[PDB]
Amino acid sequence: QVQLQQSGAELVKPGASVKLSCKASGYTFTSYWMQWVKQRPGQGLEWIGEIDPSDSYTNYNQKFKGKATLTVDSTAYMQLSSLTSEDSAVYYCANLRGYFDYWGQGTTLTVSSAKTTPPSVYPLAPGTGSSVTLGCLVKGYFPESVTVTWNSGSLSSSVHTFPALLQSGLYTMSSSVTVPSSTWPSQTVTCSVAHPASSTTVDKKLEP
Amino acid sequence: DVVMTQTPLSLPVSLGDQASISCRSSQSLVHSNGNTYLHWYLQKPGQSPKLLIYKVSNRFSGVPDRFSGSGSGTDFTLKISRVEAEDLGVYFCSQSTHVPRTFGGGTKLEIKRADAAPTVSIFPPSSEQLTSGGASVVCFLNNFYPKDINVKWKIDGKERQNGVLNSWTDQNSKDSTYSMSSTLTLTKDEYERHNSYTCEATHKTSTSPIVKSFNRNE
Ligand SMILES: Nc1nc2c(ncn2[C@@H]2O[C@H](COP(=O)(O)OP(=O)(O)O)[C@@H](O)[C@H]2O)c(=O)[nH]1
Ligand SMILES: [Zn+2]
Repeated sequence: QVQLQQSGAELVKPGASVKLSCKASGYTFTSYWMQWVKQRPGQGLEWIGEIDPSDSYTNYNQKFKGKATLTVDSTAYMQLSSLTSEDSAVYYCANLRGYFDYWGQGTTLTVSSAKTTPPSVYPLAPGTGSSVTLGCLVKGYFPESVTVTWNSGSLSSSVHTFPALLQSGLYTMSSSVTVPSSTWPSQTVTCSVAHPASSTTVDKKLEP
Repeated sequence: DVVMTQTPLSLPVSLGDQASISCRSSQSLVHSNGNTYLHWYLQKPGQSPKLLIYKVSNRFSGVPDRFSGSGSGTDFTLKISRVEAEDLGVYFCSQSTHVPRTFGGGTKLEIKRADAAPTVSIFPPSSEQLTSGGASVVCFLNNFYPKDINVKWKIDGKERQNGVLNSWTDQNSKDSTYSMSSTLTLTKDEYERHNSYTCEATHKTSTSPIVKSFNRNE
């Protein structure tokens, strides 16, 4: 299986630089050129450039001539420079050639002077019915994102993950799960919250 | 830079039906080598784009025949013979005939399904949050359709407009419904000065508002 492994998140101060990586597995790294694409919330994607692993020969889109530089070897790298709030986006490495089309997971790039802040996790348990909806409020963290799983992600059929909103310059989000009413509280459900940016993993057990 | 233009921007369509997404380019996409490098991708929320069709009409590995592509020169169409609930996402057309490579703006596929009432759930502040002097009261309005819904928070019968945060999920690929969470945040002090907290929702599926309250005496 061909696999392009990327980072995940990056917080950087304005005016700073940064260098993303892309490990190429599952194929002969040297056979295809490596591409880089940028994507900001407003879905539109923008092509940055490409590099030929065999000779490390390069090709760039003009708009990024003065922003990015690529290098290789089975890893490919792209470096950005003089970051600004507009540079905040998801960056992707990918082999884009006809039917050999493989994208990496994208590295989220957050350019901010803000302090990395860990999330506070509060359990939401009801104050009647065939089903009971429980929840977890993940308040006050930075930067994005967070990953809420239930019963370590073994309870995944009725989950709702609500997108994070900015509240006082800090993010807030919630997650919910619905289970048969006869199973809680007899059985316990727990939400696991992961905030890698602050190397955090908290578990919250839901009790009446 | 060749500008790719997609139409429409969003496409509501029922399961079972047929759907077509169009894409126009500023210049002809026929290469001097005879080929036309126009492609189609699908990006599901929180994921990277995935290739469906390359070079106008060829399907990528594992892509089913409900997906066909057609077009010529500057005009191109992507067709879905009969829409599934998993097709929802954004579709982009892209070109690699001309350098630099360019993508379209996307077209969001929206599934039209039957009206559904939201099941509301209300949660009081946790002891653990009160302990820190903060108090967020939460309301989940799960699994409803259409996305259009209104929520009003009321404290002892008085409406509160300030301090409410509202969040909606993308359409659920499982049953094509939407969910929303509305959070009203207060100080531990203000929370303690009142009795009943009400979450009121107004949706087309109900004449009277769907209500959920809790009084501090649980
Ligand atoms: N402009 C452009 N040329 C391509 C692309 N991919 C391959 N080619 C080239 O166009 C020619 C034909 O290759 P290709 O289109 O891949 O396959 P073929 O048409 O079936 O032979 C060669 O010059 C390839 O290097 C692409 O996306 N855009
Ligand atoms: Zn009062």
